[PDB]
Amino acid sequence: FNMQCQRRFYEALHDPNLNEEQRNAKIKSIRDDC
Amino acid sequence: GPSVFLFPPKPKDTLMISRTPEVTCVVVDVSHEDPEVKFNWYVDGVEVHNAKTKPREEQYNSTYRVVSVLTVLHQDWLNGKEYKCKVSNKALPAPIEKTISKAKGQPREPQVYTLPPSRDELTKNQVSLTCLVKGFYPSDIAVEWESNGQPENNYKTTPPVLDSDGSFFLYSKLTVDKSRWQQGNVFSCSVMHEALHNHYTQKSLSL
Ligand SMILES: *[C@@H]1O[C@H](CO[C@H]2O[C@@H](C)[C@@H](O)[C@@H](O)[C@@H]2O)[C@@H](O[C@@H]2O[C@H](CO)[C@@H](O[C@@H]3O[C@H](CO[C@H]4O[C@H](CO)[C@@H](O)[C@H](O)[C@@H]4O[C@@H]4O[C@H](CO)[C@@H](O[C@@H]5O[C@H](CO)[C@H](O)[C@H](O)[C@H]5O)[C@H](O)[C@H]4NC(C)=O)[C@@H](O)[C@H](O[C@H]4O[C@H](CO)[C@@H](O)[C@H](O)[C@@H]4O[C@@H]4O[C@H](CO)[C@@H](O[C@@H]5O[C@H](CO)[C@H](O)[C@H](O)[C@H]5O)[C@H](O)[C@H]4NC(C)=O)[C@@H]3O)[C@H](O)[C@H]2NC(C)=O)[C@H](O)[C@H]1NC(C)=O
Repeated sequence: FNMQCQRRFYEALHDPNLNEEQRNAKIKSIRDDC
Repeated sequence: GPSVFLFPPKPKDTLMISRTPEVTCVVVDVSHEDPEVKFNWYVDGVEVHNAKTKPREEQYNSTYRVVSVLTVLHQDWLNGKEYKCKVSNKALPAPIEKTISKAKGQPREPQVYTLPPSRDELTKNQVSLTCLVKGFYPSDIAVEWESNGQPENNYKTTPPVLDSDGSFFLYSKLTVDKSRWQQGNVFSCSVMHEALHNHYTQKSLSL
């Protein structure tokens, strides 16, 4: 698997500066473009 | 009439963004007489509509087995959302509702330890490479092995075992030709768990 993508996923999942909608948005973008 | 069994995603599927975790609602004992099976799905009580029913298949005992698969977001499962599968059929006094979600409790980080074969095992042509993973919670975890960057597949992993402190442990045993080990080849035990940074860690083992 692409570790870069996994790192970004984990970072967005735990970023305390995001609310549920933004977390979901960021994870989805990470999911589709890599 | 029919019975319902609700299954969670595989631990690896909710941890790796490359995977697509699914929850599966299985209905058995659906009769020829009353074959209509309706599914309703809710996440924390809010109905969802991305569920897809797979082709049903009649069983050796002359009943229908019907399955609805619901893809879920990795974050929702990990963050404890409740998945409810509602099954409606005419042979039921009422719809059957089954609910599932990740186990509750603070997650605990797995400690990963690789152990070489016992000298006593060198009399054989195959040796055992051991990966002990302990102190983790929830019990949901995935373990794999590789070498040189490729997947060593001749391994078996024990189911998680509840330890005396409420965490879990397990052992994964990779079996390889003794020569490969004696030649200095490096092997790696990969562990994926919610309580690990990046949900991933690797520990090497070599002579
Ligand atoms: C007719 O016919 C049919 C068919 O059959 C078949 O088989 C064979 C043998 C023969 O028979 C032939 O015919 C054919 O072939 C039938 O059906 C059946 O039915 C039954 C009933 O009766 C059922 O059973 C059940 O099972 C389960 C399990 O399952 C699983 O496994 C198996 C084996 O192993 C298989 O087979 C199946 O299929 C399954 O599998 C699975 O699947 C899933 C889904 O698909 C999957 O997942 C998925 O995957 C994918 C991939 O692929 C992805 O990953 C996704 O994501 C996912 O999701 C998986 O993987 C798989 N796995 C494997 C391993 O394979 C079980 O579980 C159950 O059990 C239960 O119940 C019972 C009763 O009934 C009991 O006894 C037991 O004990 C249990 O119980 C339970 O318990 C619990 C506890 O533990 C509880 O809960 C709890 O609570 C508590 C409180 O206190 C807490 O909370 C906790 O936490 C919890 O947990 C509960 O409640 C309970 N439950 C109840 C209900 O009660 C059962 O056993 C089966 O399944 C079927 N089969 C099929 C095939 O389907 C019928 O029956 C007939 N009929 C007549 C009339 O005869």
